[PDB]
Amino acid sequence: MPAYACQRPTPLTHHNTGLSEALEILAEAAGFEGSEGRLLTFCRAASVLKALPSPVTTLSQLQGLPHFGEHSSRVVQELLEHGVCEEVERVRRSERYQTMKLFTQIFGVGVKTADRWYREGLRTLDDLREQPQKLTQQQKAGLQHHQDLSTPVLRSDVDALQQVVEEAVGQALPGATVTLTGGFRRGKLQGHDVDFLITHPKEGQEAGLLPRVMCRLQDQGLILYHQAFERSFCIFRLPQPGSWKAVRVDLVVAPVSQFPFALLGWTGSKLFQRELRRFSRKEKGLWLNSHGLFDPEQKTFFQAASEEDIFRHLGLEYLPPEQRNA
DNA sequence: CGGCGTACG
DNA sequence: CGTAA
DNA sequence: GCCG
Ligand SMILES: [Cl-]
Ligand SMILES: [Cl-]
Ligand SMILES: [Cl-]
Ligand SMILES: [Mg+2]
Ligand SMILES: [Mn+2]
Ligand code: NA
Repeated sequence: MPAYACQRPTPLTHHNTGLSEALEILAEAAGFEGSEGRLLTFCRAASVLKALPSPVTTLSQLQGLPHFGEHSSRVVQELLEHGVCEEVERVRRSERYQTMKLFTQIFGVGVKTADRWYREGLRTLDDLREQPQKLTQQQKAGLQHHQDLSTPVLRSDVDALQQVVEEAVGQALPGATVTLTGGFRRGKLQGHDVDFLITHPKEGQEAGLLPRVMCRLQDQGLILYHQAFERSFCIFRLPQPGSWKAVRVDLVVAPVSQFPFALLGWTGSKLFQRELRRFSRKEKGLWLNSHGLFDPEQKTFFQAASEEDIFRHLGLEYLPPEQRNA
């Protein structure tokens, strides 16, 4: 078992679901306290279990696995022996965990804002609605639409949204393409938003595209919320039988020269990409982002025509999107 | 012990 | 500060 | 919290 998530296939469904979910609770709780190192270790330990070929049944099977030390092993031991880990259950029922989770789930609210509200004594969404002076326009939209945004986005919703986005993109710039990214490209059947990556086969023609796309979607009445730019974090109006629902949609534009890097980055998972960028820099001395891959010694950028190119330039076996579910 | 991804709005 | 994978 |  290699130490970095980008070195091993991680399927969407696996054989250690309960164990990984418990470790991810502790990772999430660490993030709510600003403990980014412990968040990473618990996320990585969870991801290792996702990559295993069969269930962990005995504590000895953790021997030699990367990112399992005293603490993560004790969590697993307790789950194996008792079906529950006292620390995990204590986190789950804690007022701090439940409120930070509730607040950070709001679009426009991060850990720092949620924590300040928590310290001020706020605990519920109606507490926030009662004092709208302390809310940004973004947070107001996130709170108004919070119920719909808490409802899973289905693969059926995705096809309908993609046709609508393609219509606007085609008028904004004939020839431009729309690619489904994020968790749905990794094979997820549900999500909390839909991610699209837009480009054009003629380098440079994509400049200034996203404002033109957004204006057209807005004129169709499809935009419930949005803020020169190349990423848009929108709330869309999605038809439903006899009604509609709000759905988060992310639109991103990249020039075709960068498209493989943007596709790789926006396909995720989030942990997979952090691990890939960490691997690139620490193991290969190369600097990776969603625009390119930089050699800081030669001061040169690697040209890539495909995701396969990028895995090759990093010395990694190719993983299709369905095996990037770290 | 230092390090822990790297961008854009 | 928020957002993104 | 764990790795190197
Ligand atoms: Cl930490
Ligand atoms: Cl409607
Ligand atoms: Cl980036
Ligand atoms: Mg997504
Ligand atoms: Mn998204
Ligand atoms: Na949030």
